[PDB]
Amino acid sequence: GSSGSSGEPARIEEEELTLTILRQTGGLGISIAGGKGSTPYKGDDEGIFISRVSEEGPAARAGVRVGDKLLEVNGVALQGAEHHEAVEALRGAGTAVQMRVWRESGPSSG
Repeated sequence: GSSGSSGEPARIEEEELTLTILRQTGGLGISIAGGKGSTPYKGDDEGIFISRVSEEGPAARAGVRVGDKLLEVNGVALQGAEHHEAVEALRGAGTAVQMRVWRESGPSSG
């Protein structure tokens, strides 16, 4: 038959993703947690991660998932940004709101 020959060890690590949310009123329907200064959401990571995802909201539609490490928002860099910074960013967005989250291709643990 055949034997183990191939190899090529591939590295695994969350990837960058971009989602588009719609704003027809007020703001979106998600929750953020972390931000420099306050406690992190995931381990020792001073990043802005999703704390909640309104089941029946605009985000849910976009395809946002709790735990997603926000990287950008409407172009704004939410990299290790303070709560305010993040919050503000969110506030700063029109109808269509683009949010760049970080996640690994597929479900992780659960």
